[PDB]
Amino acid sequence: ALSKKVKLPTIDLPIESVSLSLQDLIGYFHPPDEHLEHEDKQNRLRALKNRQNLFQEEGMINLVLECIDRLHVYSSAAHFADVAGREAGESWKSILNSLYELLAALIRGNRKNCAQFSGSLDWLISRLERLEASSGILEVLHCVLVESPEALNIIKEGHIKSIISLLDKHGRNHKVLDVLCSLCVCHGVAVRSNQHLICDNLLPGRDLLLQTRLVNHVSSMRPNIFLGVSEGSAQYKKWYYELMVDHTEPFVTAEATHLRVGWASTEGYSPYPGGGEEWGGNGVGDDLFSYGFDGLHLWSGCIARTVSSPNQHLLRTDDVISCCLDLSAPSISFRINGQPVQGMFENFNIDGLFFPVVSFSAGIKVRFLLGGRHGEFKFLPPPGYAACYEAVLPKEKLKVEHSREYKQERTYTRDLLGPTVSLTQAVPVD
Amino acid sequence: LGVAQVGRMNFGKDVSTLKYFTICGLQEGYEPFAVNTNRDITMWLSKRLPQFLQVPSNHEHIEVTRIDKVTQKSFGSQNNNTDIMFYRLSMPIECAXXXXXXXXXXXXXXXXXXXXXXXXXXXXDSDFEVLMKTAHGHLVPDRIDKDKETPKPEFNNHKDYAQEKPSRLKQXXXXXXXXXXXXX
Amino acid sequence: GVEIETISPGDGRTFPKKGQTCVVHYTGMLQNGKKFDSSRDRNKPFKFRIGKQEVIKGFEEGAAQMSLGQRAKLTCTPDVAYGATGHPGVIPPNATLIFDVELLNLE
Amino acid sequence: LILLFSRTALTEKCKLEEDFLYMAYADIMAKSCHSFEEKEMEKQKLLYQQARLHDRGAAEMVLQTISASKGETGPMVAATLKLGIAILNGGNSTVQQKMLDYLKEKKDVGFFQSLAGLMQSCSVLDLNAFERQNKAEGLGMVTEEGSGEKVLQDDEFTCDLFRFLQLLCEGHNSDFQNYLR
Amino acid sequence: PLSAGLFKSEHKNPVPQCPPRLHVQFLSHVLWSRMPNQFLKVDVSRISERQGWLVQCLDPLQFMSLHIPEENRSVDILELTEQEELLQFHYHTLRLYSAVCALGNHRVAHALCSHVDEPQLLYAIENKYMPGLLRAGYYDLLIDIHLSSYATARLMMNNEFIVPMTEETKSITLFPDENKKHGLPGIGLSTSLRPRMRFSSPSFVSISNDCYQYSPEFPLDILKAKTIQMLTEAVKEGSLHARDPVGGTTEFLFVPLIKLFYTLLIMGIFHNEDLKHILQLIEPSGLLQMKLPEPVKLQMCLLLQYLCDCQVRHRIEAIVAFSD
Amino acid sequence: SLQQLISETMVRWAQESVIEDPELVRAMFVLLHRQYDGIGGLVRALPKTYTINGVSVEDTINLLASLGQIRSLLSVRMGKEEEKLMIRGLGDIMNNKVFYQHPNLMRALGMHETVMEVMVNVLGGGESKEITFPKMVANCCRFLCYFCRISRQNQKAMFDHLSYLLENSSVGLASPAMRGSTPLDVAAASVMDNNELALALREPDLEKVVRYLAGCGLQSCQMLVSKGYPDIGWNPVEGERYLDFLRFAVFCNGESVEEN
Repeated sequence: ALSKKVKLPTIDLPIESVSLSLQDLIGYFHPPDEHLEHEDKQNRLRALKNRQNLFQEEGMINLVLECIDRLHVYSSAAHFADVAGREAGESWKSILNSLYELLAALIRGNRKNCAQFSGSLDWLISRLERLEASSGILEVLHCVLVESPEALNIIKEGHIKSIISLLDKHGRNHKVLDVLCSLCVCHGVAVRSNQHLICDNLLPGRDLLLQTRLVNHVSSMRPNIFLGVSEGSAQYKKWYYELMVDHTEPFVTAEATHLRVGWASTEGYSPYPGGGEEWGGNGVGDDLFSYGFDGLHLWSGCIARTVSSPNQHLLRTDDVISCCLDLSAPSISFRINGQPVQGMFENFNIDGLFFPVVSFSAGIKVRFLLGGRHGEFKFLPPPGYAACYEAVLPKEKLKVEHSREYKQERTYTRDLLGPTVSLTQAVPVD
Repeated sequence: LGVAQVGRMNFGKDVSTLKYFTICGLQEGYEPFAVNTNRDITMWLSKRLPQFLQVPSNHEHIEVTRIDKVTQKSFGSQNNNTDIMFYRLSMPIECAXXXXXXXXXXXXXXXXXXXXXXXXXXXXDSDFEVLMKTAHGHLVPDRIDKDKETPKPEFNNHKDYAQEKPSRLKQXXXXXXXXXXXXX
Repeated sequence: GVEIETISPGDGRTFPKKGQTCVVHYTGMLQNGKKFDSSRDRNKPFKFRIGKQEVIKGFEEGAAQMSLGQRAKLTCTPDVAYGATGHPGVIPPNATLIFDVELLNLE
Repeated sequence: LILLFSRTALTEKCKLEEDFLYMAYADIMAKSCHSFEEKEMEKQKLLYQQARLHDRGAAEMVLQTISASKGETGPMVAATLKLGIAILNGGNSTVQQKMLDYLKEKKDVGFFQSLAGLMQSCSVLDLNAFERQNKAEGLGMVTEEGSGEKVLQDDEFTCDLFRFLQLLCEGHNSDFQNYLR
Repeated sequence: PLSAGLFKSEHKNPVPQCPPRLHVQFLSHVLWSRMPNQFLKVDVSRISERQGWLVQCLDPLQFMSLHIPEENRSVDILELTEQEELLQFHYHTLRLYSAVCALGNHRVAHALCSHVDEPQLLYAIENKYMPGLLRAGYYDLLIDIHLSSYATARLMMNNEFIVPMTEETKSITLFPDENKKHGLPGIGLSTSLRPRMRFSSPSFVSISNDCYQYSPEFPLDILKAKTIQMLTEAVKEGSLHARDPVGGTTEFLFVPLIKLFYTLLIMGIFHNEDLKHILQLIEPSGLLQMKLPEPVKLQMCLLLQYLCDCQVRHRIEAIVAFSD
Repeated sequence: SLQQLISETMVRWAQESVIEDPELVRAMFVLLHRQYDGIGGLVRALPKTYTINGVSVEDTINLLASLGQIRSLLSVRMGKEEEKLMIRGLGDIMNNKVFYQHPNLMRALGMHETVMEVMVNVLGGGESKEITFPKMVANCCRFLCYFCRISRQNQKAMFDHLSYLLENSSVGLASPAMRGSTPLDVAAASVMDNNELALALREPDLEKVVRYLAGCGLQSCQMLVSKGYPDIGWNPVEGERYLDFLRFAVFCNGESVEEN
């Protein structure tokens, strides 16, 4: 009387009465608990089946279906409140939930009920996108799909698309997957049509579901060199070192062996540069605080850009490469077998304490090439560019840690460590 | 462990290296924590990089509400201390091979930096807001001619930023000095 | 429409030619980097005879322009690889294909 | 095992399943059971053999299996009746009292109406089938029908059922005689 | 036209709606990381030789990671133990993968082999720090994609004994039972008509596959050797009753492994020497005498059922051989 | 010693613990019963064993593959590719050479039951509102017809199912599209040319067929009226089929069966 048109509100709307009746009916159709005697549980099951059949005979499932038909024409509690009163508006959602729970409970165990009103699944799936009754509609759909194979016979391509779109719109819901499983198999018998539809409509795109892959462990190796450029004390802003490899394997087990090298920044004036968490498939160049090169592409922020160079190649065995670092006006420069490559990372932030670094996956023998006390140079550095063995501070030892932490294959006797300081040093008195 | 603190942990598995277990514990019926195990403990730690998380309802000094004409997702806070916050949307916009441009239009017309470079990326919408006593700056998906998000601010809008960002895990109160590099 | 990166050289002397079989070893990958196929997971090289259209046009033509002992990255187009329908279930419609093919032997 | 069979018979269904396990184990249970000292010793050991399985629930299990058939002549009832015969051989007053107490404490009609349905369709000789088989034999050497030449169907089952109904009243059990009426 | 209309399924809708997936995320520090229990084994030369600074890495190491696409982030498999929602969702994803190819559906199985991997199934079944639910799910997926079809087909002809009249058939008439011996179940000559096994190679570059009507190919020798290894150290671990069974509780350790072993035994592998080793893995008078849970003994009952069925088949074959 | 060990462990477990999950206890007791009876397996399996020869092994392998495909398609819901594969398998079983030399092997493998309740799945769903997959029904009917034709005992085997298929024999009538394949026609082929089976044909179902004939002679065919026929007040097609079946039931080997 209120929904058809604007009429004077001398109408009976027993909101609390119908809510109490719905709760009482939900309790009336309660399945027996599993912590009961077998005989009593069977008696309760038989009584519940008799009650469900008697309710079916009066066609009251259709009655609650038409009740939710008349009640779903609104959009929200606010929409219902100004039309049917504040109490009805604020109880509308609860009434919808109770009605859907009662509908599910009336049909939870029956095969006959599901076969009887399977003809209404075109309706429920169409209104599944209510967004305030989606859980109840999904529960009813699952409990009607599990029991009667007749319901599966009328499931069409559009319903599969609707369910997949509901999953893609509402997120990772584990009940949608159960519904899909029930659609695929009902009673020891499979539906090849539904299986094929789900297979070719759910995961060609890989945006869903949660993807998966097997990758290789990668770690880095860096020496005790820190390079901080600022006003005042400067270190010539020019560095250079070479690199060679003894043995390498293009594919050791299943994927291409990671092998990159470059210069990595730091966080402020402290070690532990930002980027990958640690123990990943990401080395140097897979973040914005490291810039690496692997022979074909320039890596920066896990985005590779291929670069031209005479005789394109990966870092095969017996390959000598050179790395130059200038800080202020130019940037990090690479040379493959003497002649420079045709790409380099200009206009990058100079904040941080830069250092050389090399990342590898497995099956590799790497040799840093510094001068003087640490080795020879296979090629002549460009003018001005010094090396790391001179970059080391006067009267301090120089060794090579991995990149950040104790990435050592060791037992419980590992020195597990907390935060550190910014070296306490990274102008005369007036 | 605090600053410059290094230690060692022993859950068992080496009774030959459990030094003072024989002094105390072995007599009054105390066992090592993981004595009946065949493999070492995973040893979880507090990770340092602050990745994004969904706003928890049971979180104070932060409240996000959803309403809905046009839709929006409004904010609120009740706190006595202020900081800078790095709110980000759930999932990003993917740019194909050809398309590569981003224009920021204020209350007037287009007037911002030339951020138009993306061969194939995923820009996640975000805004970095300073916490005020009353902070209602929120996001509204609007429509003029194409994809358009309006991060509507309120009074005291001078250090809040609104843009689209890829995976970036850096917690600090700064304006510029953002990580960047131009490959030639 | 298919294009090639050389990654490791294959001494450019022996090519797959009509009336022959080629032994390749590949790790196919989608445009977004999500791997969809690989011949190294099953630990057996892929043997295919050239000229009888038993593989897709992209792989066929890319292998036709390769050499023994070479590594190549083949970038293909949807029309030359799978068309506007793609592979049902695996390859989405209108998707570009990336293959990391290494040539082992040439009968 | 008895509890498993009892729960299977107690679970609500529409028809009693074949349950080859039950059919096989009722066989073994029935065959487990069976000049003055040599006749008293065998009677005492028969009582002991019946006690070996009637205090573990077989007396109620047989009744539940009979009630779960709703009057359908088949191998299930054919085996449970043999088990009842084995468990009720002689005047087993303890077993009779257990059965009567169970029936009275669980006021089920599904046992007595099942018995009535079973007896309504036991067996009758049919002259049509008999003379028809005679004609078939005269026309050609047809192999004899296994189930009593198809003229008397499950005569052994009928004899076992009526032997069960008799052993239930064996002695002078007036309480159960009046209960049967 | 809209922000929301670009990163979802639909694009022709100009109405700016906000589905529940669109939730604001704030950069927070409440997060835990996990230490890998195995490291890369990086060794430095430590000599500082005159020809350079040498570092070495020879031993391979691999791990598997989920890729949350809407967050564009990769997370190790072992980190799912703490995350309850992702754990349950991926378990149900594995269940759906099994369901879409449960019965003899081979096109979907061919799709699913690439949809996950070939070798990560081996990695997951071999790994020890598995959440348990994913261990069982990956075991079931490995069974369903490759072994389930032929295992079912061979179980379909289990109760039918068609025996040829070849000379090799006329050789087991002795059925060794005399001079104080009984033989071993499944050991000897079968010479009985059984369905053959043949698996098609999964290739997605081969246009116009003929029928792919049988199965995706899977290496069986590696799988059976690994099954032997895992059963051996599983019984070794269960003998001492440790407090960290693989996959959590002991049923997660035993039920999927025993199920894979059982279906491998059904398939018609483990030739006589392998069958002997498996027999001495249980029989010496092991695994029957252990305190096993209900599902574990339920599976081992099926194992004994097959061990009796093969004896029945051997008896039938010997009877036919003598009858000839 | 396997029987000894299994009898050891099965009773040991039940002695140690009270066991929930009735499936486990059922399996344990089935195993124990198998171990003790022993010869039960032999007496259950020898009726299903068979031997053919040492030369035709690959032919019967093709037979077994076809039967396995048929059973796998039985285990899957009814469809277009399903019916095509089932028809191809049935045709392969037709053209098989072993299908003739060893008719006892067909009964041992139970092909008749398999095709019976392949066809029951199709015939279900409805009674007089849908007869879908008519080609599948026809292939099943012709397979059963030929299988019972080339024998003396497959007729007896199909006589057991004759009672059920007469209930739904109304399908496939009033259409000259399969003059052969029909449940009524396979009933006729089973009862065909055997006075033993004709006598064993009791009369629960003769008066059933009489009711069907009376209904056919009273009612016209809704099918034909939808076709566009002038709607004569009776149906002469289904009645003719029923009369043919009754003729085959009554007249056998040139001598009328007196009781029938």
